[PDB]
Amino acid sequence: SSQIRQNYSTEVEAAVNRLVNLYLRASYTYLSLGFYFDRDDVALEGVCHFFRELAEEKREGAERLLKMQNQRGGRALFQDLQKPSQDEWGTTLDAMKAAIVLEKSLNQALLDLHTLGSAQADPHLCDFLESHFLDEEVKLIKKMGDHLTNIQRLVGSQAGLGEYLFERLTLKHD
Amino acid sequence: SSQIRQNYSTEVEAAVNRLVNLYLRASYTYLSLGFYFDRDDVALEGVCHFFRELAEEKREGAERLLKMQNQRGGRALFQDLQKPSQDEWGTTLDAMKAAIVLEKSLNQALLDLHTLGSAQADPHLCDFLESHFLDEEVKLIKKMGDHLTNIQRLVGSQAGLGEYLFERLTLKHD
Amino acid sequence: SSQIRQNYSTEVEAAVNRLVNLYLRASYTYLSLGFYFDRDDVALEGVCHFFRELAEEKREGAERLLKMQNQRGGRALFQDLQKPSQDEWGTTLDAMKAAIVLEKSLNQALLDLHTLGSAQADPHLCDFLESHFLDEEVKLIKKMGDHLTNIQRLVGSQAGLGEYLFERLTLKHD
Amino acid sequence: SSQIRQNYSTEVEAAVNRLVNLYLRASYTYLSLGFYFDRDDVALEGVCHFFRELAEEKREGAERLLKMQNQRGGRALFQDLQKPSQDEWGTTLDAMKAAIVLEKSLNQALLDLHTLGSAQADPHLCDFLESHFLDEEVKLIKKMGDHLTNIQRLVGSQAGLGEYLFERLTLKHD
Ligand SMILES: [Cl-]
Ligand SMILES: [Cl-]
Ligand SMILES: [Cl-]
Ligand SMILES: [Cl-]
Ligand code: NA
Ligand code: NA
Ligand code: NA
Ligand code: NA
Repeated sequence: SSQIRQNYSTEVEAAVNRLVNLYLRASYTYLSLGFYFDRDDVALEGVCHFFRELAEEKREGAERLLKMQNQRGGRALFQDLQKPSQDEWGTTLDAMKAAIVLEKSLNQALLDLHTLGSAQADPHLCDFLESHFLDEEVKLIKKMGDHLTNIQRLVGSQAGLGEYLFERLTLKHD
Repeated sequence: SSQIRQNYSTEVEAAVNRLVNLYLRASYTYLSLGFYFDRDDVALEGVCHFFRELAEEKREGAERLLKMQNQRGGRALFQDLQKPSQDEWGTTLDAMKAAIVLEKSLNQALLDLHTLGSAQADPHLCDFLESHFLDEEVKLIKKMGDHLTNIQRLVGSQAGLGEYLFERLTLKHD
Repeated sequence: SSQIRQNYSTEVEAAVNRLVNLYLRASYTYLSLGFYFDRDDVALEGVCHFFRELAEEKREGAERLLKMQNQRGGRALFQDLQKPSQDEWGTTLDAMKAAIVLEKSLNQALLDLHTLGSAQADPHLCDFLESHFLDEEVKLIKKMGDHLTNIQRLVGSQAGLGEYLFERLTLKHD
Repeated sequence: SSQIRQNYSTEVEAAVNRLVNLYLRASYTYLSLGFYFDRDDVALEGVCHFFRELAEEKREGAERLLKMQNQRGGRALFQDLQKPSQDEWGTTLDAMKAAIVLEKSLNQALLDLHTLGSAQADPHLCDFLESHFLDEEVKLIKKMGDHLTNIQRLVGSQAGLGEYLFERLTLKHD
């Protein structure tokens, strides 16, 4: 059982398990986005790489949460991972909009857990989120917003040209 | 407008713009202090360098605030920068006293913004200040207090000798 | 007071202080331009970097003037720094037009100070401006004019595409 | 005679020869100052080195003038070098005062030659002085003024202590 647990509420323990589920769901969503942009009839390598890198990032955030759960003496509990919301993700613009929606949902879940931690007087939890999650999320949302603006600027009357150019000249590819 | 802004109050946005103004005013004050100590009739190179380095530090703090404003989806708004409070800054002791007064005013503005952020349940803001500003300010005020004590010890009956020695043996020069 | 001052008119001393104010105002204008292009709803990194680099250049020109003021035995006097003329800067084309207007105003202030120096038979002042300011300004205005022409060529019927391409393929970014 | 001389007035030629004499006189004055501070009953090594370095600098300025005279097709004419104004130079403060008097006299001779060159429409002469002499002189006078202020600050009630400290902690020695 637990010889180490101290100042770690059941409420936080459960909310940490839920947040793990959210991050793993987000990782799965990004795996799907990545492989969609690798289709031969989509073929935007930079976009594929962007989302594959995010899949890895979100899995790593879940892993950090799970490590912390054990450091505090809580017990990891895993639930089913729901499949992503779509099977096909449309244009790069559609995809980047869906991504920022997903990130704002994760960000709100971080803020909600921070609020709970604050209410439970759990400063280690609050510090953990501040130190490893909140700014990383703000930076990522800023990046996505920058991308959305550039994608939107490029639609013009020539959407295919713009989608190609964005992939070639903004996103990282081989 | 804003596709990214989340949990970022208008109150904090405005107070961040005011704090930018305060840091840029402080930078300007230190530019003036630096060039005063470079006058041929003042000629304390170490003192000049101390204050020139602080001008740069304060500008860099303003720049970090402005970067954060954009990361959060707020809008930078610039106001006039008032000129420094003095044209001539007296002795090294007078200057270092004015500097610690200025730093305590910046520190209180940091604390006030932290309080606002706390009241607005904005943990990213609170973390940002804690991580990049509050300890830097405490360390700087401690340094200035150490300097004031050594300057004061050196006045004795021989103020010019003491002011020379402090500049030569404590402050960094070529 | 002054044990060093020689052949340095009160008229030049005052005009040097005014020119410092102009360069610091220009630096502030460029800080504002830079952060505007870093907004998530503007998001032109190359444009942001261009103007941030100019902010630094103009501050450095002010610092050189202030160093010279002290070398000559004049007294630096600082005035309020008025806020930039706009809070939002429009398109890259609008911004680059505003920049060349600002540079031509600085250039005329340089020429005016040169004329004063000439009239005061102050060859050190005249040399100083020729050696550190006049050609730097001519080169910068030429660069801006080259940029304006390329920006203008790119508007065509597809303004967003052109603004993206200019930022990606002419301006320096990561 | 002269196959090369072009746009080089007899007035400038003669004034260049006079300026050579002035620089060589100044060099001789600094040789005397240097050896005075090397006396066993004066013994301020840093002060000795300061003035010995200036002797070399002034000789080098004379040599540059003589090189230029020949480049223009004028004829070097040498006159007697009057001995320095004093045999003993008093305190470091007395010496540094005499040095700034001497430098302001050289500086005025530079400005006077510039005026003549301007009146003779001799832009190569004017450029030569601006490029190799006027700023070097301004920088040197600023340095001397900085030194005088520090020396003066150190007199206090304890002149010998202050003169030692200045030599040890400001001036370059082994
Ligand atoms: Cl489902
Ligand atoms: Cl004011
Ligand atoms: Cl204004
Ligand atoms: Cl004689
Ligand atoms: Na909270
Ligand atoms: Na607080
Ligand atoms: Na002119
Ligand atoms: Na002249």
